[PDB]
Amino acid sequence: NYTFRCLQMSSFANRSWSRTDSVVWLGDLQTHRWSNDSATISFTKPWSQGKLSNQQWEKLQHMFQVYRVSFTRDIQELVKMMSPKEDYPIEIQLSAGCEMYPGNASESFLHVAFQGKYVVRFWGTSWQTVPGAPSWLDLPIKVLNADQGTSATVQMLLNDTCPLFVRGLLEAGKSDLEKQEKPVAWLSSVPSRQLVCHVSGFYPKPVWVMWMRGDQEQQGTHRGDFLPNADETWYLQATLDVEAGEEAGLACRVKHSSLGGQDIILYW
Amino acid sequence: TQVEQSPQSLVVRQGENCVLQCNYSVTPDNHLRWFKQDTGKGLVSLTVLVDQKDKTSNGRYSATLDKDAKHSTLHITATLLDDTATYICVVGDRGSALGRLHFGAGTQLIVIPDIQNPDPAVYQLRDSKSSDKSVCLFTDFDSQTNVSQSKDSDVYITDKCVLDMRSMDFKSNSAVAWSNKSDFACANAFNNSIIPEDTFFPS
Amino acid sequence: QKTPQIQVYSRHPPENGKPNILNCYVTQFHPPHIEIQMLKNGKKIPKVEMSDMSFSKDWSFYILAHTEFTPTETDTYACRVKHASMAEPKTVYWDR
Amino acid sequence: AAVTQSPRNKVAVTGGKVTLSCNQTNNHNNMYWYRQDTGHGLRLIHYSYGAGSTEKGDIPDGYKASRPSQENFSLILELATPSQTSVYFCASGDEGYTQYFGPGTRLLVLEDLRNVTPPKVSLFEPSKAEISHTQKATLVCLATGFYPDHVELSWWVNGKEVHSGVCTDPQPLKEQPALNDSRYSLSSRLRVSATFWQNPRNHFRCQVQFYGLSENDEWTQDRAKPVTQIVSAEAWGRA
Ligand SMILES: CCCCCCCCCCCCCCCCCCCCCCCCCC(=O)N[C@@H](CN[C@H]1C[C@H](O)[C@@H](O)[C@H](O)[C@H]1O)[C@H](O)[C@H](O)CCCCCCCCCCCCCC
Ligand SMILES: *[C@@H]1O[C@H](CO[C@H]2O[C@@H](C)[C@@H](O)[C@@H](O)[C@@H]2O)[C@@H](O[C@@H]2O[C@H](CO)[C@@H](O[C@@H]3O[C@H](CO)[C@@H](O)[C@H](O)[C@@H]3O)[C@H](O)[C@H]2NC(C)=O)[C@H](O)[C@H]1NC(C)=O
Ligand SMILES: *[C@@H]1O[C@H](CO)[C@@H](O[C@@H]2O[C@H](CO)[C@@H](O)[C@H](O)[C@H]2NC(C)=O)[C@H](O)[C@H]1NC(C)=O
Ligand SMILES: *[C@@H]1O[C@H](CO)[C@@H](O)[C@H](O)[C@H]1NC(C)=O
Repeated sequence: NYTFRCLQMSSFANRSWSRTDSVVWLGDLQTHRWSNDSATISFTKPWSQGKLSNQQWEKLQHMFQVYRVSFTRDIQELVKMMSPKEDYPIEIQLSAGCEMYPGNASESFLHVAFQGKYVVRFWGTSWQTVPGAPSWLDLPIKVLNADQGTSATVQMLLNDTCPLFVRGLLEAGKSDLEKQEKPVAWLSSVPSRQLVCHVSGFYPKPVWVMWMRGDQEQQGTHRGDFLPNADETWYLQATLDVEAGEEAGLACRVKHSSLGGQDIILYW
Repeated sequence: TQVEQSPQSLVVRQGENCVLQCNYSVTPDNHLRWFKQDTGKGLVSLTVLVDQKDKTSNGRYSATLDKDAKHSTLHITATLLDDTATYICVVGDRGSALGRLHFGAGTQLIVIPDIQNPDPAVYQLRDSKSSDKSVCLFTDFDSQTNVSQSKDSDVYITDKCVLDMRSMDFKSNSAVAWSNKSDFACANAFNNSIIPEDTFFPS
Repeated sequence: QKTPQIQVYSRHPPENGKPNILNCYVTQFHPPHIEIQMLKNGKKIPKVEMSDMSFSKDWSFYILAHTEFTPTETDTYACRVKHASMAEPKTVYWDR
Repeated sequence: AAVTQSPRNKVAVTGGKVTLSCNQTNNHNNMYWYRQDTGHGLRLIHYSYGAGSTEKGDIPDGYKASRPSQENFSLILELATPSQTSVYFCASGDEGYTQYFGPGTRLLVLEDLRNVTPPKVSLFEPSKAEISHTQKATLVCLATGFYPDHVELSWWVNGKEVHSGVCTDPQPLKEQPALNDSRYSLSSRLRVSATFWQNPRNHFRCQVQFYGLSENDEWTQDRAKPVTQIVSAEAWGRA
């Protein structure tokens, strides 16, 4: 049950200067990378090519190679078309890919954001605006939908290519996706006193962290956000508010899939 | 240039077939279009090729497109006189108004008309208002007859010209000669010209 | 425009005199143009590695900066960020 | 989807203001200006995505565009140069890739208008020898002594234009090749059946549309002002 994401970010500072960078995620692991400086798409995993042959990848990369150059000049022309309604700087983001389900089931998406706000999607056989989008976008939508060749290609990428590519990507990447990295915990106290239980280096993301006195769970436990490490593991800290002098007897218990029933209990 | 055409110039007889090449480096290539342009006239669209490997036809015109080879040919079957025109290749880089059109310099086609019954003659024609002023008309000569320029600077000779009486299915070549001089005759108007040995001079 | 959120944390349990990796996680910012510095005692660290910039489902940008460091009782580590949304650069100091 | 251009032909002087316009009633948002030169395909100068919008093309230098309305798109030459001698095509289109082209505009920019002269048109009546030998009658029109070579010769029978049996010299003829500013000559032929020419009710006319000076262009010579005009020669049929 994984989500495949192609994240494109494009910045247009003025009429001339323009930049487009992309990253590809399968779940929470990066598979591809495409810097503006690079003519080619880079693999960040050994298995990023999936079950595609070299001829299949070259043909697919070339399509995107043409797209980046085309998209860049397209936007610039669309700005000219709407002037002076819209102007630089312009930020355009694309979130494309497909969500995988048990068996041969999937659902594909292609979402477009303009100035940090979701406005356009490809749905069915055409581009369309979503609820909340400005009306001026109806002309760009009308212009993009005129391009039958693009429409047929995008349909093929969403309906056929994405599901097939990721389905083969899960086979070649089974080893990395199902890896089990053990968490390591440590404790600290910050005056305000607040006890902090740091948990770092665990994979996958699902983890259970709670402050406890013996067999009693403490209700005041506040989990932070999941923070990433450089080595593609996760970091999380849980805070508990206590009166000074009541630290004794408290312990942090950590449950994770890698430990295998051997929960880390850290006493203060 | 991103769009190149071959051949540059082309001379062909009536009824003959010809093929015109168009090679390009335009990226990307959405569609390819062939125009016909008569000498100093508009751009008449003949056909549009849109598919990876496409084939189109329009009466006596037929065309192909290979987008892997970035190459297109335009075939003209059984050439007629009216085919005498420049033929232009055009590539559009988008499937919409966002596209830029990339034009070829063109291929110039000249079709030589078939003269059914040659009857070469030199006639004298007179001005409707002035009796004294006159012109000489060399007409009804076959295709392979060259009309040379005048040896005298005061005498003027026009180049070959073929007209079509479409009501009668009749075509004939023609050339006009005149001079500012008083003592000027039509019999001596085409001395410095390789004219047929059976030319008619009226008595 | 959206102001960035900065979180400074270590990869391994911090102890004096032992080599480690320090992380700076910058999130929730727009536009994507950012300047991230990792400082030791106020001075810039030259070998600072940067992950590729990505964004979440809410379209907000995020980026991970990390560098090798050895914590001591005396040294001060921080993460400095310049963004268009802020008039001043925001500096967040590391606390164990 | 029709697109008209005005003017269709213009003779201009260096430094003069030239306005080339094109009209389109198709409700198309987008309009485009091209120029055509020998040894080149059409090249984009300026284009528009709607009223008030003007965008630089590939070769915008020396040109200004104007889109006052959806219908009209003008190419303006504020300071004309001889290098702007070309055939100018206007085009329009909606969201689709198709661009619908106008008929074209011939522009000639001269250094001086001192030599501009309208033609003298003469019509020459068919030879009686031709009539009795071929059963056909050829009329010959002759335009002489004009400069520059921007002329449109047309044949008219009974107030209506005829194209059948008509051929005109591909290029005009230099009257004095030795001179750089030589005046031009041009011939044309209309061939009809003898029985058609023998009709005293058929009115034959050759007209030459000469393009020269405008009413705004100043003239400091003793001779008549060589303005854009029609010069014609005429004859009736006869037994
Ligand atoms: C979807 C995922 C599939 C999985 C693939 C697995 C590979 C993994 C590697 C991925 C790394 C690549 C980075 C990923 C980035 C995400 C890309 C998303 C996909 C986009 C589709 C590209 C294919 C189209 C063909 C494509 O390249 N189309 C271009 C060029 N079209 C040409 C060439 C084509 O071969 C031909 O036919 C067409 O007929 C012809 O017109 C268009 O010019 C598009 O209009 C380009 C822009 C399309 C995006 C529009 C978004 C809407 C924005 C509107 C905002 C309004 C602006 C306000 C002013
Ligand atoms: C690709 O699949 C879509 C189905 O929806 C997908 O949309 C993509 C973007 C992605 O999110 C994916 O997960 C979705 O499953 C097909 O779109 C449908 O196309 C059909 C036929 O062209 C449309 O049917 C229409 O029905 C009406 C009423 O009966 C008729 O009058 C019309 O003529 C037409 O047949 C239908 O509207 C589309 N469905 C949706 C939900 O919009 C698409 O055809 C397919 N493309 C390819 C190449 O396989
Ligand atoms: C992002 O990449 C594009 C394409 O590689 C760069 O645009 C090119 O810039 C060079 C040098 O300025 C030009 O010679 C090319 O004409 C451009 N390529 C295309 C396809 O148009 C662009 O400069 C890059 N952006 C940044 C910020 O470096
Ligand atoms: C466009 O933006 C870039 C980066 O912001 C800037 O350096 C450049 O000066 C701008 N270009 C122009 C033509 O002003």
